[PDB]
Amino acid sequence: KPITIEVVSMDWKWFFIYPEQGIATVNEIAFPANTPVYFKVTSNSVMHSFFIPRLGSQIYAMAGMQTRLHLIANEPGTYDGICAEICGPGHSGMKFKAIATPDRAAFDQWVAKAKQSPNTMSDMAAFEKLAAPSEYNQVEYFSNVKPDLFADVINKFM
Ligand code: CUA
Repeated sequence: KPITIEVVSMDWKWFFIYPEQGIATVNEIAFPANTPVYFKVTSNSVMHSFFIPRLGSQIYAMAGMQTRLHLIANEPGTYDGICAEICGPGHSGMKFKAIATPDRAAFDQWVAKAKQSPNTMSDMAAFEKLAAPSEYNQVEYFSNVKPDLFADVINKFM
């Protein structure tokens, strides 16, 4: 089973959503190796560029629209992610890490850990507070997420 990951590029950090499992994160994602991954991408501000050099994969993120990317990580390990288009002050620290696990069980562990988080992203005041301008954000998980947050974000521009 391929995993679907939603991505919202914010002013100088990446917000990730896992619609299926009901968890969200900041600057870090995990998923099984040799497994298909579908990234549904958008931006809540200016235009950014989602890039992962060691997988040779890239895609732009613009407000109001949804872009798509598909990929398979051939080997387990962490892969560095960067924002490849100048977008202001925190351009250089607008990075993320992707962890391709050795199996699904290991991926299901990362997820469980995410569910043990006290932070949630289940309302309007949570999302906009996160969206506010910050730089070099450290990893962060959210145990819950608003049911249709991706669409909600996009349609603010629609
Ligand atoms: Cu976003 Cu550089």
